[PDB]
Amino acid sequence: KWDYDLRCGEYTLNLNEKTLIMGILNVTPDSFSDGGSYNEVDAAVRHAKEMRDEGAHIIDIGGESVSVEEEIKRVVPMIQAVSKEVKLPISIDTYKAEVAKQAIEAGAHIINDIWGAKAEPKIAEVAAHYDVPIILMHNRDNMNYRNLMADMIADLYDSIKIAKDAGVRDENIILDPGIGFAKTPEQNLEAMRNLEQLNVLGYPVLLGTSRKSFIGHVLDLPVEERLEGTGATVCLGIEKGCEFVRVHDVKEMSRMAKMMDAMIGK
Amino acid sequence: KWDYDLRCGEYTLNLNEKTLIMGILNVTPDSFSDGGSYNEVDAAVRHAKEMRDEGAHIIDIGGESVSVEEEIKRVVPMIQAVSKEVKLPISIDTYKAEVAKQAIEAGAHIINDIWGAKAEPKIAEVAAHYDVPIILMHNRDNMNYRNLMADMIADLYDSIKIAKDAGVRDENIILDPGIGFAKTPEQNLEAMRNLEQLNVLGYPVLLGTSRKSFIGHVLDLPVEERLEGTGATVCLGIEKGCEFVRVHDVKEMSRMAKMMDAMIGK
Ligand SMILES: Nc1nc2ncc(COP(=O)(O)OP(=O)(O)O)nc2c(=O)[nH]1
Ligand SMILES: Nc1nc2ncc(COP(=O)(O)OP(=O)(O)O)nc2c(=O)[nH]1
Repeated sequence: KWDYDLRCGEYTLNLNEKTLIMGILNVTPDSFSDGGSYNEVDAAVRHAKEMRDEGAHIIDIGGESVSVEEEIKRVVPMIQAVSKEVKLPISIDTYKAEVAKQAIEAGAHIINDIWGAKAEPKIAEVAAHYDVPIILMHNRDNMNYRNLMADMIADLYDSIKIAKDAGVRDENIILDPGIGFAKTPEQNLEAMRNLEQLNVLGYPVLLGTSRKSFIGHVLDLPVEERLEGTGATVCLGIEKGCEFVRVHDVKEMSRMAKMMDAMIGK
Repeated sequence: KWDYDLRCGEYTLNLNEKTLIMGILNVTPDSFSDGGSYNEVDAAVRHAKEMRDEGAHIIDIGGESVSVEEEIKRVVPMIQAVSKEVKLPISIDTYKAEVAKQAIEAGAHIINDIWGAKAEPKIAEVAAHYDVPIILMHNRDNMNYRNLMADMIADLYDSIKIAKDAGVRDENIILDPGIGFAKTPEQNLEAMRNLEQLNVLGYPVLLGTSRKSFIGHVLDLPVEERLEGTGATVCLGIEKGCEFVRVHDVKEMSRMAKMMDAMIGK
């Protein structure tokens, strides 16, 4: 079904054997430090290691959940430590070109842009240069949709044209519906319900619903009681053709993904 | 979508608002007793109560996991205690006509037959008389299929004709693919993968995959580590149109069902 693999420097991800699990890295920053200090980076490394043992195929690393020069000093040491100590592709969760650049020099393999190259188009130029996969997430500054899905796909196309114009190859493009961004709770559900529509664009899709507020809205449960809700969204995502899921609870979701895969015949 | 409700005596189950959760009752029998004793029945009642609090809509009660007169002395006291103390429809997990009869006299509302009225055709006569819903599960004494799904549906039809010939009304018929019965691990997965085919028969479908061995075969995990695997099967079942799921882990599955429902628009 996918006639290429996702090339990631020293690592290679097959898109046909299994749903790939992207594990969300904890990055609790030390008050009292610029970045680089031992407690932050060690806890970050130990967590990456956990997730690798629990079935993660990618470790996703952020610098904000804030000043570009600040964000780089936080995230660079983490990428360096994790990439040396954990044999797994790292994605860098940024929408900033300079952050993406340093993150890749530091060892990051994949760019993860929640603004789909619309916040900082040069990020696509960075991606094109280092020849790395980039995730283009659906996002916008408003919820004024005429037709949710039609508009998401349009909006996603606008991200693709920016990526391609800057030289990004189709094989390095991943799409993401951006669940939990620029969407009402009911719109998030509608997108989940129609996620298979994204497949017509011809690119691998990553789904990120982990613990997000729309699960809370449905279940009336707080962030730490959302594991069954998240699992449902992962399952439905995989039945609808997603190639990756981005999740906090790697052990649990790994298992649900693995059972879904066997059922749907991936 | 369903133009009737499932009538169950004093209780009424809507088939359109939500996936209905059937909770599997613990029925650890006392060595040293015929049935009726306080420790068995109390633990059974306390468990029914738990499941009711965790989101169950039906309590399913068995007498074997053994002598018909023996099976009745175990199960009758349980039905009597649970039905008085827990305001929920009870189904009786038996393929024996006499057991089904006493269970209903004792307070049971729904018959649950893992042999789909083929082991004891008179069970359909019982069902017809008390005018109660009966679950006809797919089952057979061999795994020699020509075409798994085609044959299951055929086999299910043979159960329906027996139910109808004995006077059972369409509205009281529920079907169940019998996952984990007369099926190799790979056949169980194939059935999951094609469960929506059962919908053409026009009856509500109950799915029972809880902790079953085919999840173990996929995940290489023992019975008590199968919650994420079960959840996956429930999710995929609900996406494929199931009206009920029969589960041990009522709290967790209730939540996954509830999130699936919101996503698929039930
Ligand atoms: N590609 C992609 N990246 C993302 N980054 C952040 C969040 C949400 O961030 P937040 O809820 O602040 O924390 P966490 O990163 O733990 O989800 N969601 C996505 C997503 O769905 N897709
Ligand atoms: N309608 C229906 N009834 C059933 N009864 C027993 C079991 C399997 O029984 P077992 O694994 O012995 O124990 P448990 O009853 O806890 O599943 N599965 C079904 C099922 O899938 N559907």
